[PDB]
Amino acid sequence: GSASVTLLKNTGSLPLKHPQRIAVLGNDATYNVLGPNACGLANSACDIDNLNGTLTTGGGSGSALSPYTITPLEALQKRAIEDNAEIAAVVANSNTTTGAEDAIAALLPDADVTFVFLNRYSEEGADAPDFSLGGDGDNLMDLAVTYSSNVVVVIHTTGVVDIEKWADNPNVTAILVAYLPGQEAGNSLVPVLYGDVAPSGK
Amino acid sequence: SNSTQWPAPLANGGKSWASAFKKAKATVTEMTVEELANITSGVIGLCSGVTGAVTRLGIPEFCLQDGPIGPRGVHGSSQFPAGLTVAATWDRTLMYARARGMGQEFHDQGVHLALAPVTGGPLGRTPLNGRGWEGTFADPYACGEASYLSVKGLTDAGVATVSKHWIAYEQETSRNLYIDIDGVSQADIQLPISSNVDDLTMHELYMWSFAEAVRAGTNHIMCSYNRINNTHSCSNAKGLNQLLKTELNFQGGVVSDWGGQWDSVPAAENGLDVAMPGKGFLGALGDFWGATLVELINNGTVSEDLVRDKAVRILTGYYYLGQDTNPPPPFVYNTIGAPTLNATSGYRNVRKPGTAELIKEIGSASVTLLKNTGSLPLKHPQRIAVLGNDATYNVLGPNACGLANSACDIDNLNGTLTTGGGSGSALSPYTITPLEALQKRAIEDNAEIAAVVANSNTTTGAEDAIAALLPDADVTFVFLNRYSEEGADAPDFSLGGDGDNLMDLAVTYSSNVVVVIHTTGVVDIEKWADNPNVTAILVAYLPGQEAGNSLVPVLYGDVAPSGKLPWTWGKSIDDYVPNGVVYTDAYSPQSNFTEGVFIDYRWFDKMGITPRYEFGFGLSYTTFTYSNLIVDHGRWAKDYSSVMETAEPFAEWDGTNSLYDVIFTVFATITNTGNLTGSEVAQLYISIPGDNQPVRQLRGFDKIKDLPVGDSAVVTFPIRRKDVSSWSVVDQLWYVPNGDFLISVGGSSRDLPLNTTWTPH
Ligand SMILES: *[C@@H]1O[C@H](CO)[C@@H](O[C@@H]2O[C@H](CO)[C@@H](O[C@@H]3O[C@H](CO[C@H]4O[C@H](CO)[C@@H](O)[C@H](O[C@H]5O[C@H](CO)[C@@H](O)[C@H](O)[C@@H]5O)[C@@H]4O)[C@@H](O)[C@H](O[C@H]4O[C@H](CO)[C@@H](O)[C@H](O)[C@@H]4O[C@H]4O[C@H](CO)[C@@H](O)[C@H](O)[C@@H]4O)[C@@H]3O)[C@H](O)[C@H]2NC(C)=O)[C@H](O)[C@H]1NC(C)=O
Ligand SMILES: *[C@@H]1O[C@H](CO)[C@@H](O[C@@H]2O[C@H](CO)[C@@H](O[C@H]3O[C@H](CO)[C@@H](O)[C@H](O[C@H]4O[C@H](CO)[C@@H](O)[C@H](O)[C@@H]4O[C@H]4O[C@H](CO)[C@@H](O)[C@H](O)[C@@H]4O[C@H]4O[C@H](CO)[C@@H](O)[C@H](O)[C@@H]4O)[C@@H]3O)[C@H](O)[C@H]2NC(C)=O)[C@H](O)[C@H]1NC(C)=O
Ligand SMILES: *[C@@H]1O[C@H](CO)[C@@H](O[C@@H]2O[C@H](CO)[C@@H](O[C@H]3O[C@H](CO)[C@@H](O)[C@H](O)[C@@H]3O)[C@H](O)[C@H]2NC(C)=O)[C@H](O)[C@H]1NC(C)=O
Ligand SMILES: *[C@@H]1O[C@H](CO)[C@@H](O[C@@H]2O[C@H](CO)[C@@H](O)[C@H](O)[C@H]2NC(C)=O)[C@H](O)[C@H]1NC(C)=O
Ligand SMILES: *[C@@H]1O[C@H](CO)[C@@H](O)[C@H](O)[C@H]1NC(C)=O
Ligand SMILES: *[C@@H]1O[C@H](CO)[C@@H](O)[C@H](O)[C@H]1NC(C)=O
Ligand SMILES: *[C@@H]1O[C@H](CO)[C@@H](O)[C@H](O)[C@H]1NC(C)=O
Ligand SMILES: *[C@@H]1O[C@H](CO)[C@@H](O)[C@H](O)[C@H]1NC(C)=O
Repeated sequence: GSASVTLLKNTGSLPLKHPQRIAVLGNDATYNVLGPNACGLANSACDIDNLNGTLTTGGGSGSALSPYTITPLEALQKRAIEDNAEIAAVVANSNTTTGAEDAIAALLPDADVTFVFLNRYSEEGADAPDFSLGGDGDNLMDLAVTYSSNVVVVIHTTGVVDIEKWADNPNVTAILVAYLPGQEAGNSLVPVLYGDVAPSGK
Repeated sequence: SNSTQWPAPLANGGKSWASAFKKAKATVTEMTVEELANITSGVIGLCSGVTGAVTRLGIPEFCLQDGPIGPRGVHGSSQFPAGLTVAATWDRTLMYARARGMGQEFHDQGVHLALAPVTGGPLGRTPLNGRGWEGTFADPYACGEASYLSVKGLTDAGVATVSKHWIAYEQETSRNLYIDIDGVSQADIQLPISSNVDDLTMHELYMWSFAEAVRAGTNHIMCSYNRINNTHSCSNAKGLNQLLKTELNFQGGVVSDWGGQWDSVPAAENGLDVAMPGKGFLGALGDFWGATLVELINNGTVSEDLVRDKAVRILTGYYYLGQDTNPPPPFVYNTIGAPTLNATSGYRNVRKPGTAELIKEIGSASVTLLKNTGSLPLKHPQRIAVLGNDATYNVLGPNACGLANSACDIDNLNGTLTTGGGSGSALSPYTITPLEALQKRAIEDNAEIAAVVANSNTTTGAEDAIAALLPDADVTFVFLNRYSEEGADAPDFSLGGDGDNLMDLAVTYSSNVVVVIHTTGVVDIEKWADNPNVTAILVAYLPGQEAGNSLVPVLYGDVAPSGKLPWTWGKSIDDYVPNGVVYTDAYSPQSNFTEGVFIDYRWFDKMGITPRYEFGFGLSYTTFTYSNLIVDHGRWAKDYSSVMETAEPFAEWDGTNSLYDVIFTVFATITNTGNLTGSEVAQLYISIPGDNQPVRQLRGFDKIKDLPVGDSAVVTFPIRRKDVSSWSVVDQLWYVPNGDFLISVGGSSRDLPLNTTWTPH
């Protein structure tokens, strides 16, 4: 994970120093709400709108079960606590959950950094129709750039996605792609974000 | 109502605030009328309330800030466990340290007056009370002890306390704070519930805790929203002028609850000293003093001296705590909220090293084991299932529900209930979720762990995920909660969100279900409490920010559970004091406290009703055997320790003595007779003789720490003169009655292996 996470954009926001107020966005930052193995033997049987959490692997016969997932939020919070900082995550569906937009609007302005975790599930037996982000990713980004000027994007994905609407936004200070990191998702990522190891994936 | 019958005595400064009073006189003596009205009424500011400055005389604005778990609406602080949770520790060291820590965060955030603690209002009379959780024990003695130490902690940090809510504030329904915006006035719709309380009940039940608060040196007291005998508490002359200011000899200021003042002139005469919020909250909650009191004084209705005594009471605390020569810093957060106040916020980090660890410790000292068939402590389980949104975060963030933890949608998944709703809440820098802490330990054991943390009823596939996960799990944890808030009482004991459904599913698919309850009060677990698939039940109350990491070490047996219930857990709401909350549309709603002193376990004991889990009940991973009860009448001692003195009359007074002298001490021995190290909260109950008297009253507790297997420890209970007395209605004084006092000692209110009789004069 640490050797592969790929830094695509950085205007000087990374590595992080010791930020004191940290905002997180996206269900990808936390657990599948039905459990890491809820989608079944092929990681492909959860409902179309289910919040699957961190995309640690793809769908179909080349997936596998997981004894746990070390979520980005957990790993970010651990480091926040070491710096005596505050951290808060909006991890619901930003379109369909009552109060989610307002919660994001109220959270992001005072944060020193805001992390948006995006994903794009794909699977055996079908091709992706386009490069569009999975779930509410488009809307998370739209909201993130509206309410914050230090947005750091992390993408867990099976392939290339469409970030054309935001990659040249002056409020997106950094972008990374972490691909499909397996069970150690958060703890492989956070040391790169905080500069313990320089990213080296390409 | 009658302030000729019940006149207002003048502040003199009492025992510890003599130099402070002297300074207060001097400064007040130089003030104009303009200036008396400025400090005696609230003004617009960033704090919950702000007094007007006396800026000619160098006297700044006092920040009055919520609440009883620490400064509310503030970033850069810690979320402490609620009062209910420290109560469950039965640990005086933790009660003090908790408040001392809140205290430093209050002072360092720039707060002069903390709107805290809750010191016996509500106490309380109903287990449905929305904000009962803000208090501590449902018992006058134990509430009294924790009240003393809470005020002491806050004052020792340099923050003045406003102990609340005086008095008989025992329901949120129809509390009816005064509002008067455009047309709609609360005066036109419904008066506040009237608590109608006899003289004995008021003395032996509700005043007890406030008497301890006064003795610890509360600088101020908040008068409550309810009426008493159909007169508002904030303008009750019997209440404020006589009972508090004469009999309790209270030398500090009475601060109105926000909308607790309804009159101008009765309030001024009958004991109120500060009008809040004043110009705050758009003047909407009444603005009955300010320029109106300026007019009332120099047209002859309200005495000038009377209003000078009010400002003296306010300023005493200022000088006593050294706020003149060691001022607190600027308060930098907008805690009111737009659109009511449009103002920006700065930032200040106030979290000290040690605070996080203390909060953790309070959680581990309070979590209360109610059922154990032998599944706990855990060994090294390899497949772990977790049920409940309470096991993880609020899906919108820890603070999503706003400045009072109460603005989230009715169906929002709020995560771990680490605190309650309302002005007693506080923001959180993070939450250490139960799931996070359980997973950390599972990973140490090379185990696997999966949580279903969605709403189990409304989320597609949630029920099927649960059914597929549970059968193969070695242990299944179910996390449940029940949010309640200020401004409404719970309708019943039912669990919040999907709690009932989670339990039905859990017992269907697993025969090793461990239940953990985060709650503001008693909940209904009757469907599942006797199901043998439920191998253990624990109540964790409201643990604050360190929820998960306080809990898991108990579950895994690094520390034995040690907390005990601070109220009674009855099988049904119908088993409690009747008319616990009165719902009516009648203009003048009435609550008659016809039960008298018999609330919580006193009611249960008198009516012969067995609770599921009694007052003072909690299991350990070991057992304690009691022996060798000793009453040492030679072990007496004069009351020197208190910060302030009351003037409570009593029969045995001779010039020398006090109602709070310790007149004997009782001792007992506990031996750890199980197979693991454990702490034990020993308890002492006394049956005071008399007519219509409680079967048992708590008069002592002592927590022995980490007693090894086979070892013994001596447990110690000082008994004050007041602890053995009754209030005489005829003679209007306390007295030690004649007859037989049974002194009972053991591990709970219904497990008392040791007893002896004491017969006085
Ligand atoms: C809300 O409402 C309630 C109900 O109205 C108020 O409760 C009342 O409170 C007052 C105190 O302000 C009590 O007054 C005292 O009453 C004494 C006599 O009591 C008997 O009176 C009637 C008989 O019809 C009954 O109400 C009482 O019955 C109740 O109590 C008994 C005993 O426990 C129970 O068994 C019953 O079931 C009832 O619950 C009594 O039978 C009276 O002696 C006393 O007078 C002394 O004190 C006053 C004030 O200091 C002096 O002015 C006066 O001169 C007397 O003092 C002299 O004598 C003594 C020695 O005897 C000396 O020590 C003194 O130096 C002095 O020389 C007083 O009038 C009233 O009884 C009580 N009622 C109830 C039902 O509780 C609440 O206060 C009120 N609360 C608020 C906040 O407003
Ligand atoms: C959490 O995780 C969940 C899983 O655990 C995620 O849910 C899954 O999400 C995926 C997409 O993200 C979803 O995919 C399928 O949805 C339906 C299901 O029935 C299908 O229609 C889709 O397949 C079609 O579309 C693809 C792109 O357009 C295409 O590559 C694919 O081959 C297929 O198209 C054929 O079918 C159409 C006929 O209706 C034709 O119009 C089309 O041209 C293609 O025709 C070919 O095949 C036909 C046979 O049917 C044949 O008639 C024709 O001749 C020709 O050969 C799509 O794969 C999963 O269903 C969904 N799983 C569940 C259980 O709902 C979830 O999204 C994730 N959450 C988040 C937030 O990301
Ligand atoms: C009656 O109460 C009023 C509100 O408390 C008070 O007005 C306030 O006076 C204080 C001075 O104590 C001012 O505070 C600040 O003033 C400047 C602002 O740049 C600072 O340099 C100072 O350090 C100080 O912090 C408030 O600005 C002022 N508030 C308002 C709304 O005017 C009255 O003066 C009081 N009146 C009397 C007669 O005592
Ligand atoms: C999560 O918290 C919210 C408040 O932040 C709860 O919503 C309130 O619930 C009470 C009943 O206890 C209602 O009378 C209020 O009107 C609700 N408030 C709002 C603004 O809707 C909510 O019930 C909690 N969620 C769960 C699952 O218990
Ligand atoms: C960048 O963020 C600020 C608020 O931080 C917002 O006002 C501005 O419109 C944003 N700009 C873009 C291009 O998203
Ligand atoms: C005194 O001033 C008050 C407040 O303005 C006013 O209501 C009252 O009528 C005045 N005169 C009296 C009571 O004689
Ligand atoms: C207890 O759990 C088992 C499955 O492990 C189930 O068959 C049984 O019906 C349950 N019993 C009760 C009384 O809930
Ligand atoms: C409350 O008190 C009096 C008895 O003194 C009684 O007349 C009144 O009706 C009572 N109210 C209710 C609702 O029972």
